[PDB]
Amino acid sequence: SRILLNNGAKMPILGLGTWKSPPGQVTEAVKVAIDVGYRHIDCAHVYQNENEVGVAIQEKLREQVVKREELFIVSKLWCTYHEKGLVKGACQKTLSDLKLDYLDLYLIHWPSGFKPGKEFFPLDESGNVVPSDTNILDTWAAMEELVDEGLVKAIGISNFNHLQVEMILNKPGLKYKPAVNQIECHPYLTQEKLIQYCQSKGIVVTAYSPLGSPDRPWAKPEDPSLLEDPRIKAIAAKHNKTTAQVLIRFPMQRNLVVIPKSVTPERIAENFKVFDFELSSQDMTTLLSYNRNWRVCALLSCTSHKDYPF
Ligand SMILES: NC(=O)c1ccc[n+]([C@@H]2O[C@H](COP(=O)([O-])OP(=O)(O)OC[C@H]3O[C@@H](n4cnc5c(N)ncnc54)[C@H](OP(=O)(O)O)[C@@H]3O)[C@@H](O)[C@H]2O)c1
Ligand SMILES: O=C(O)COc1cc(F)ccc1C(=S)NCc1ccc(Br)cc1F
Ligand SMILES: [Br-]
Repeated sequence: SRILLNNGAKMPILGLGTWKSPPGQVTEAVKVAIDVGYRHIDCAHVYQNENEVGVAIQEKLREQVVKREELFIVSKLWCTYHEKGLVKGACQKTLSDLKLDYLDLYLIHWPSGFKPGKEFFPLDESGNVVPSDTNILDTWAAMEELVDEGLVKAIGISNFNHLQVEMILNKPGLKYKPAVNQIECHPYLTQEKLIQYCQSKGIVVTAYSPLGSPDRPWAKPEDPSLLEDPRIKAIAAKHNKTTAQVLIRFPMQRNLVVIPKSVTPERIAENFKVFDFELSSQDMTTLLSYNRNWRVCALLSCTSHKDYPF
Protein backbone atom coordinates (compact mmCIF):
# COMPACT_ATOMS: atom_id res chain seq x y z
CA SER A 1 0.00 0.00 0.00
CA ARG A 2 2.88 2.54 0.35
CA ILE A 3 6.00 3.35 -1.67
CA LEU A 4 9.26 4.48 -0.13
CA LEU A 5 10.38 7.99 -1.04
CA ASN A 6 13.92 9.25 -1.28
CA ASN A 7 13.36 11.24 1.90
CA GLY A 8 12.91 7.96 3.86
CA ALA A 9 9.15 8.35 4.34
CA LYS A 10 6.41 6.10 2.95
CA MET A 11 3.69 7.41 0.67
CA PRO A 12 0.30 5.71 0.11
CA ILE A 13 0.07 4.73 -3.56
CA LEU A 14 -3.64 5.61 -3.65
CA GLY A 15 -4.88 9.07 -2.76
CA LEU A 16 -7.97 11.21 -3.19
CA GLY A 17 -7.90 14.04 -5.72
CA THR A 18 -9.67 17.31 -4.90
CA TRP A 19 -9.49 19.54 -8.01
CA LYS A 20 -13.09 20.58 -8.92
CA SER A 21 -14.52 19.05 -5.75
CA PRO A 22 -17.13 21.64 -4.79
CA PRO A 23 -16.51 23.33 -1.45
CA GLY A 24 -19.98 22.22 -0.32
CA GLN A 25 -19.19 18.56 -1.15
CA VAL A 26 -15.50 18.05 -0.49
CA THR A 27 -15.70 17.98 3.32
CA GLU A 28 -18.01 14.97 3.16
CA ALA A 29 -15.94 13.43 0.33
CA VAL A 30 -12.74 13.57 2.43
CA LYS A 31 -14.56 12.29 5.56
CA VAL A 32 -15.93 9.36 3.56
CA ALA A 33 -12.53 8.69 1.97
CA ILE A 34 -10.80 8.48 5.37
CA ASP A 35 -13.56 6.30 6.76
CA VAL A 36 -13.20 3.81 3.91
CA GLY A 37 -9.39 3.68 4.03
CA TYR A 38 -7.79 6.52 2.17
CA ARG A 39 -4.75 7.91 3.89
CA HIS A 40 -3.46 10.31 1.17
CA ILE A 41 -5.25 13.50 0.02
CA ASP A 42 -3.99 15.57 -2.93
CA CYS A 43 -4.66 19.29 -2.49
CA ALA A 44 -3.67 22.66 -3.93
CA HIS A 45 -4.18 26.30 -3.00
CA VAL A 46 -5.35 27.05 -6.57
CA TYR A 47 -8.25 24.57 -6.17
CA GLN A 48 -9.83 27.10 -3.71
CA ASN A 49 -11.15 24.35 -1.38
CA GLU A 50 -8.32 23.66 1.05
CA ASN A 51 -10.31 25.12 3.96
CA GLU A 52 -13.10 22.62 3.41
CA VAL A 53 -10.63 19.74 2.91
CA GLY A 54 -9.07 20.81 6.18
CA VAL A 55 -12.35 20.72 8.07
CA ALA A 56 -12.64 17.02 7.10
CA ILE A 57 -9.04 16.12 8.01
CA GLN A 58 -9.32 17.90 11.32
CA GLU A 59 -12.62 16.25 12.22
CA LYS A 60 -11.22 12.80 11.51
CA LEU A 61 -8.13 13.57 13.61
CA ARG A 62 -10.37 14.88 16.42
CA GLU A 63 -12.64 11.83 16.24
CA GLN A 64 -9.48 9.64 16.37
CA VAL A 65 -10.46 7.80 13.20
CA VAL A 66 -6.82 8.22 12.17
CA LYS A 67 -3.54 9.57 13.63
CA ARG A 68 -1.77 12.45 11.93
CA GLU A 69 1.25 10.20 11.34
CA GLU A 70 -0.97 7.83 9.34
CA LEU A 71 -2.08 10.58 6.90
CA PHE A 72 -0.11 11.77 3.88
CA ILE A 73 -1.25 15.24 2.92
CA VAL A 74 0.04 16.83 -0.28
CA SER A 75 -0.33 20.41 -1.49
CA LYS A 76 1.25 22.59 -4.10
CA LEU A 77 2.82 26.07 -4.45
CA TRP A 78 0.85 28.12 -6.99
CA CYS A 79 2.67 29.91 -9.87
CA THR A 80 2.07 33.41 -8.49
CA TYR A 81 4.16 32.55 -5.41
CA HIS A 82 7.48 31.70 -7.09
CA GLU A 83 9.30 34.46 -5.40
CA LYS A 84 11.81 33.91 -2.55
CA GLY A 85 9.81 36.16 -0.25
CA LEU A 86 6.39 34.59 -0.95
CA VAL A 87 6.98 30.80 -0.76
CA LYS A 88 6.88 30.46 3.03
CA GLY A 89 3.68 32.49 3.32
CA ALA A 90 2.04 30.47 0.55
CA CYS A 91 2.93 27.25 2.39
CA GLN A 92 1.73 28.67 5.68
CA LYS A 93 -1.63 29.70 4.20
CA THR A 94 -2.12 26.15 2.91
CA LEU A 95 -1.17 24.78 6.34
CA SER A 96 -3.62 27.17 8.01
CA ASP A 97 -6.44 26.18 5.69
CA LEU A 98 -5.74 22.46 5.98
CA LYS A 99 -5.54 22.74 9.78
CA LEU A 100 -2.07 21.20 9.76
CA ASP A 101 1.32 21.96 11.31
CA TYR A 102 3.20 20.21 8.48
CA LEU A 103 2.63 18.81 4.98
CA ASP A 104 3.90 15.36 4.06
CA LEU A 105 4.71 16.64 0.57
CA TYR A 106 4.75 20.09 -1.02
CA LEU A 107 5.10 20.42 -4.76
CA ILE A 108 6.00 23.18 -7.20
CA HIS A 109 2.64 23.03 -8.99
CA TRP A 110 3.91 24.12 -12.43
CA PRO A 111 7.46 25.01 -13.46
CA SER A 112 6.39 28.46 -14.63
CA GLY A 113 6.26 31.44 -12.27
CA PHE A 114 3.70 34.21 -12.82
CA LYS A 115 3.54 37.83 -11.65
CA PRO A 116 2.43 37.90 -7.98
CA GLY A 117 -0.88 39.44 -7.06
CA LYS A 118 -4.51 38.48 -6.41
CA GLU A 119 -5.11 36.86 -9.77
CA PHE A 120 -3.97 33.27 -10.22
CA PHE A 121 -3.49 33.83 -13.97
CA PRO A 122 -2.36 37.44 -14.44
CA LEU A 123 -2.80 38.30 -18.12
CA ASP A 124 -1.56 41.03 -20.37
CA GLU A 125 -4.05 42.90 -22.53
CA SER A 126 -3.69 40.30 -25.30
CA GLY A 127 -4.35 37.28 -23.03
CA ASN A 128 -0.83 35.98 -22.47
CA VAL A 129 0.14 35.05 -18.93
CA VAL A 130 2.48 37.55 -17.34
CA PRO A 131 5.67 35.76 -16.20
CA SER A 132 7.80 36.15 -13.16
CA ASP A 133 11.61 36.33 -13.77
CA THR A 134 12.19 33.78 -11.07
CA ASN A 135 13.69 30.53 -12.25
CA ILE A 136 13.07 26.90 -11.24
CA LEU A 137 16.36 26.70 -9.30
CA ASP A 138 15.70 29.64 -7.00
CA THR A 139 12.18 28.36 -6.42
CA TRP A 140 13.66 24.99 -5.51
CA ALA A 141 16.01 26.62 -2.98
CA ALA A 142 12.98 28.22 -1.39
CA MET A 143 11.30 24.81 -1.22
CA GLU A 144 14.38 23.37 0.50
CA GLU A 145 14.09 26.02 3.21
CA LEU A 146 10.57 24.74 4.05
CA VAL A 147 12.05 21.32 4.84
CA ASP A 148 14.65 22.95 7.06
CA GLU A 149 11.97 24.95 8.92
CA GLY A 150 9.85 21.88 9.55
CA LEU A 151 6.83 23.04 7.53
CA VAL A 152 7.07 20.14 5.08
CA LYS A 153 8.50 16.58 5.30
CA ALA A 154 9.21 16.22 1.57
CA ILE A 155 9.36 18.51 -1.46
CA GLY A 156 8.75 17.74 -5.14
CA ILE A 157 7.69 18.98 -8.51
CA SER A 158 4.70 18.70 -10.84
CA ASN A 159 4.39 19.01 -14.60
CA PHE A 160 8.17 19.15 -14.97
CA ASN A 161 9.50 17.81 -18.23
CA HIS A 162 12.68 15.77 -18.56
CA LEU A 163 14.95 18.72 -19.01
CA GLN A 164 13.38 20.57 -16.06
CA VAL A 165 13.80 17.56 -13.77
CA GLU A 166 17.39 17.34 -14.95
CA MET A 167 17.87 21.06 -14.22
CA ILE A 168 16.89 20.49 -10.58
CA LEU A 169 19.01 17.33 -10.30
CA ASN A 170 21.97 19.27 -11.66
CA LYS A 171 21.38 22.32 -9.47
CA PRO A 172 24.60 23.65 -7.94
CA GLY A 173 24.49 23.03 -4.22
CA LEU A 174 21.34 20.87 -4.41
CA LYS A 175 20.36 20.01 -0.82
CA TYR A 176 17.21 17.87 -1.24
CA LYS A 177 16.33 15.98 -4.38
CA PRO A 178 12.70 16.11 -5.47
CA ALA A 179 10.86 13.19 -3.95
CA VAL A 180 8.01 13.16 -6.46
CA ASN A 181 7.14 14.43 -9.92
CA GLN A 182 3.32 14.56 -10.28
CA ILE A 183 2.30 14.38 -13.95
CA GLU A 184 -0.73 13.57 -16.07
CA CYS A 185 -0.75 9.85 -16.84
CA HIS A 186 -3.39 7.47 -18.19
CA PRO A 187 -3.76 5.03 -21.16
CA TYR A 188 -4.05 7.91 -23.63
CA LEU A 189 -0.88 9.64 -22.25
CA THR A 190 1.29 6.84 -20.96
CA GLN A 191 4.43 8.87 -20.32
CA GLU A 192 6.90 5.99 -20.72
CA LYS A 193 9.89 8.25 -21.38
CA LEU A 194 9.46 10.69 -18.50
CA ILE A 195 8.46 7.94 -16.07
CA GLN A 196 11.53 5.85 -16.88
CA TYR A 197 13.74 8.97 -16.46
CA CYS A 198 12.26 9.92 -13.09
CA GLN A 199 12.24 6.37 -11.78
CA SER A 200 15.86 5.90 -12.78
CA LYS A 201 16.69 8.90 -10.64
CA GLY A 202 14.74 7.57 -7.64
CA ILE A 203 11.93 10.12 -8.06
CA VAL A 204 8.47 8.63 -7.46
CA VAL A 205 5.89 9.54 -10.10
CA THR A 206 2.31 10.39 -9.20
CA ALA A 207 -0.29 9.95 -11.99
CA TYR A 208 -2.92 12.65 -12.06
CA SER A 209 -6.14 12.64 -14.11
CA PRO A 210 -5.99 8.82 -14.19
CA LEU A 211 -9.61 8.59 -15.36
CA GLY A 212 -9.10 11.24 -18.05
CA SER A 213 -10.64 14.07 -16.00
CA PRO A 214 -14.11 13.85 -17.55
CA ASP A 215 -15.21 16.89 -15.43
CA ARG A 216 -12.37 19.12 -16.67
CA PRO A 217 -14.04 22.44 -17.50
CA TRP A 218 -12.75 22.54 -21.07
CA ALA A 219 -14.03 19.07 -22.03
CA LYS A 220 -15.57 18.86 -25.48
CA PRO A 221 -18.14 16.28 -26.61
CA GLU A 222 -15.80 14.95 -29.30
CA ASP A 223 -12.98 14.22 -26.91
CA PRO A 224 -11.71 10.70 -26.19
CA SER A 225 -13.32 9.05 -23.08
CA LEU A 226 -11.28 6.51 -21.11
CA LEU A 227 -14.16 5.51 -18.99
CA GLU A 228 -16.26 4.71 -22.05
CA ASP A 229 -13.49 2.98 -24.08
CA PRO A 230 -14.91 -0.46 -24.93
CA ARG A 231 -11.42 -1.99 -24.94
CA ILE A 232 -10.85 -0.90 -21.35
CA LYS A 233 -14.37 -1.98 -20.48
CA ALA A 234 -13.53 -5.45 -21.79
CA ILE A 235 -10.45 -5.73 -19.56
CA ALA A 236 -12.59 -4.61 -16.61
CA ALA A 237 -15.26 -7.18 -17.39
CA LYS A 238 -12.71 -9.96 -17.58
CA HIS A 239 -11.60 -9.11 -14.04
CA ASN A 240 -15.20 -8.44 -12.78
CA LYS A 241 -14.08 -4.88 -11.87
CA THR A 242 -15.22 -1.45 -13.06
CA THR A 243 -13.43 0.51 -15.74
CA ALA A 244 -12.37 3.07 -13.12
CA GLN A 245 -10.87 0.28 -11.00
CA VAL A 246 -8.80 -0.92 -13.98
CA LEU A 247 -7.68 2.69 -14.68
CA ILE A 248 -6.57 3.04 -11.03
CA ARG A 249 -4.83 -0.34 -10.80
CA PHE A 250 -2.91 0.34 -14.05
CA PRO A 251 -0.58 3.04 -12.68
CA MET A 252 -0.22 1.14 -9.38
CA GLN A 253 1.37 -1.74 -11.27
CA ARG A 254 3.81 0.69 -12.95
CA ASN A 255 5.08 1.64 -9.45
CA LEU A 256 3.23 4.95 -9.67
CA VAL A 257 1.13 6.72 -7.05
CA VAL A 258 -2.40 7.53 -8.32
CA ILE A 259 -4.90 10.17 -7.20
CA PRO A 260 -8.39 9.68 -8.68
CA LYS A 261 -10.89 12.42 -7.80
CA SER A 262 -14.47 11.88 -6.75
CA VAL A 263 -17.12 13.59 -4.64
CA THR A 264 -19.54 10.65 -5.04
CA PRO A 265 -19.44 8.47 -1.88
CA GLU A 266 -20.09 5.24 -3.71
CA ARG A 267 -17.32 5.96 -6.17
CA ILE A 268 -14.88 7.01 -3.47
CA ALA A 269 -15.38 3.60 -1.94
CA GLU A 270 -15.29 1.73 -5.28
CA ASN A 271 -12.08 3.45 -6.30
CA PHE A 272 -10.36 2.18 -3.16
CA LYS A 273 -11.16 -1.46 -3.88
CA VAL A 274 -8.15 -2.02 -6.08
CA PHE A 275 -5.76 -3.97 -3.87
CA ASP A 276 -7.43 -7.37 -4.45
CA PHE A 277 -6.85 -8.05 -8.16
CA GLU A 278 -3.96 -8.02 -10.61
CA LEU A 279 -3.75 -6.97 -14.23
CA SER A 280 -1.61 -9.37 -16.25
CA SER A 281 1.52 -8.23 -18.08
CA GLN A 282 -0.46 -8.61 -21.31
CA ASP A 283 -3.25 -6.42 -19.87
CA MET A 284 -0.62 -3.83 -18.87
CA THR A 285 1.02 -3.82 -22.32
CA THR A 286 -2.39 -3.65 -24.00
CA LEU A 287 -3.34 -0.59 -21.89
CA LEU A 288 -0.02 1.03 -22.72
CA SER A 289 -0.76 0.48 -26.40
CA TYR A 290 -3.67 2.98 -26.21
CA ASN A 291 -1.28 5.94 -25.90
CA ARG A 292 -2.25 8.82 -28.21
CA ASN A 293 -0.24 11.65 -26.51
CA TRP A 294 -3.60 13.12 -25.52
CA ARG A 295 -3.19 15.68 -22.79
CA VAL A 296 -6.13 16.99 -20.86
CA CYS A 297 -4.06 19.43 -18.81
CA ALA A 298 -2.56 22.12 -21.02
CA LEU A 299 -3.34 25.82 -21.35
CA LEU A 300 -2.97 28.08 -24.29
CA SER A 301 -2.56 31.30 -22.33
CA CYS A 302 0.68 29.94 -20.77
CA THR A 303 2.30 28.37 -23.83
CA SER A 304 4.70 31.27 -24.45
CA HIS A 305 6.05 31.27 -20.91
CA LYS A 306 9.77 30.35 -21.03
CA ASP A 307 9.19 27.39 -18.68
CA TYR A 308 5.93 26.05 -20.12
CA PRO A 309 6.64 22.32 -19.99
CA PHE A 310 4.88 20.86 -23.01
N1 LIG B 1 -0.55 18.57 -10.51
C1 LIG B 1 -1.41 19.10 -11.37
O1 LIG B 1 -1.14 19.93 -12.23
C2 LIG B 1 -2.75 18.39 -11.47
C3 LIG B 1 -3.57 18.55 -12.61
C4 LIG B 1 -4.81 17.84 -12.70
C5 LIG B 1 -5.18 17.00 -11.64
N2 LIG B 1 -4.35 16.92 -10.48
C6 LIG B 1 -4.79 16.12 -9.25
O2 LIG B 1 -5.25 14.87 -9.75
C7 LIG B 1 -6.63 14.61 -9.32
C8 LIG B 1 -7.30 13.63 -10.27
O3 LIG B 1 -7.42 14.25 -11.60
P1 LIG B 1 -8.75 14.94 -12.14
O4 LIG B 1 -9.56 15.56 -11.05
O5 LIG B 1 -8.31 15.83 -13.25
O6 LIG B 1 -9.62 13.77 -12.83
P2 LIG B 1 -9.84 12.18 -12.65
O7 LIG B 1 -9.52 11.77 -11.31
O8 LIG B 1 -9.18 11.55 -13.83
O9 LIG B 1 -11.42 12.11 -12.96
C9 LIG B 1 -12.33 12.75 -12.02
C10 LIG B 1 -13.71 12.53 -12.67
O10 LIG B 1 -14.00 11.13 -12.70
C11 LIG B 1 -15.25 10.85 -12.11
N3 LIG B 1 -15.15 9.58 -11.46
C12 LIG B 1 -14.40 9.24 -10.33
N4 LIG B 1 -14.52 7.98 -9.99
C13 LIG B 1 -15.39 7.45 -10.93
C14 LIG B 1 -15.85 6.15 -11.03
N5 LIG B 1 -15.54 5.12 -10.21
N6 LIG B 1 -16.70 5.93 -12.10
C15 LIG B 1 -17.08 6.95 -12.97
N7 LIG B 1 -16.60 8.23 -12.85
C16 LIG B 1 -15.74 8.45 -11.81
C17 LIG B 1 -15.44 11.98 -11.09
O11 LIG B 1 -16.84 12.18 -10.88
P3 LIG B 1 -17.48 12.57 -9.45
O12 LIG B 1 -16.49 13.40 -8.68
O13 LIG B 1 -18.77 13.31 -9.87
O14 LIG B 1 -17.81 11.23 -8.76
C18 LIG B 1 -14.86 13.18 -11.88
O15 LIG B 1 -15.80 13.71 -12.80
C19 LIG B 1 -7.19 16.06 -9.22
O16 LIG B 1 -8.42 16.15 -8.54
C20 LIG B 1 -6.01 16.75 -8.55
O17 LIG B 1 -6.01 16.39 -7.16
C21 LIG B 1 -3.15 17.57 -10.39
O1 LIG C 1 -3.34 22.71 -12.57
C1 LIG C 1 -4.11 21.82 -11.98
O2 LIG C 1 -3.79 21.22 -10.95
C2 LIG C 1 -5.45 21.50 -12.59
O3 LIG C 1 -5.83 22.56 -13.49
C3 LIG C 1 -6.23 23.78 -12.94
C4 LIG C 1 -6.81 23.91 -11.69
C5 LIG C 1 -7.19 25.18 -11.28
F1 LIG C 1 -7.74 25.27 -10.07
C6 LIG C 1 -7.01 26.32 -12.06
C7 LIG C 1 -6.42 26.17 -13.34
C8 LIG C 1 -6.03 24.91 -13.73
C9 LIG C 1 -5.38 24.72 -15.06
S1 LIG C 1 -5.96 25.67 -16.28
N1 LIG C 1 -4.26 24.02 -15.20
C10 LIG C 1 -3.54 23.95 -16.46
C11 LIG C 1 -2.23 24.72 -16.43
C12 LIG C 1 -1.87 25.64 -15.43
C13 LIG C 1 -0.64 26.28 -15.48
C14 LIG C 1 0.27 26.01 -16.50
BR1 LIG C 1 1.94 26.82 -16.59
C15 LIG C 1 -0.09 25.11 -17.50
C16 LIG C 1 -1.31 24.47 -17.47
F2 LIG C 1 -1.63 23.61 -18.43
BR1 LIG D 1 3.76 25.92 -16.71
